[PDB]
Amino acid sequence: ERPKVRDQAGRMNYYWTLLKPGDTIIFEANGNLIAPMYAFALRRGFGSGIITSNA
Amino acid sequence: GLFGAIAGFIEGGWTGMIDGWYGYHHQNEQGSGYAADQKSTQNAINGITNKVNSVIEKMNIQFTAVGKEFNKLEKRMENLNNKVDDGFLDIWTYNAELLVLLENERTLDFHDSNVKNLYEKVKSQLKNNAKEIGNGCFEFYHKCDNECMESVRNGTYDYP
Repeated sequence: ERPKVRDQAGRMNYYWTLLKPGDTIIFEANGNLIAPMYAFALRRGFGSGIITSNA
Repeated sequence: GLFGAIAGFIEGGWTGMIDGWYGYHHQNEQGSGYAADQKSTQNAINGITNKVNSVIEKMNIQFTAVGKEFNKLEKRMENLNNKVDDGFLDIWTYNAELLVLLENERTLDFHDSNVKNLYEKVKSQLKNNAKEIGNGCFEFYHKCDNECMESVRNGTYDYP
């Protein structure tokens, strides 16, 4: 039991990994897996970056 | 200044000199007016163009630099990042403010030197056939035309 945040006493821990070209990922579980629907095949850029701007 | 011509032996610059940074005033019987010394003006412009190029082209353009993220148990690597950014910006502002004050004084010394190199060049041509009067001005002994006055400008007039 934990302090309610966003009106939820439960927690939700978001994990990630990069899956390499031709590599398999295996999801094995008997409870509490919040499985993917969608994933993202990356294209590496240069000159990009995150900025915080009110303009 | 350092060489003692700019605000030195010549009291002030002429607003009738606009064509070049160095030049001559006419005071002959053929009337007044100004004729610029293109050799002292152009060698000063070449030195100024190369120092203007140098100060700009040494500064190789800044690529994308963005803020980096740190959680509540990453305050050390946040303060290490901040110390790196602040310490580089201290050095960078310091090198920029060193260069601007030093090279503005060296530019004043360089231009003040170019007035010496011109004045002593005209004194060594004129010799006895004109004497110094108006601390920059030369009174011609025998007197001569605007052609003879032009001949002093272009690097001739080898009269004793």
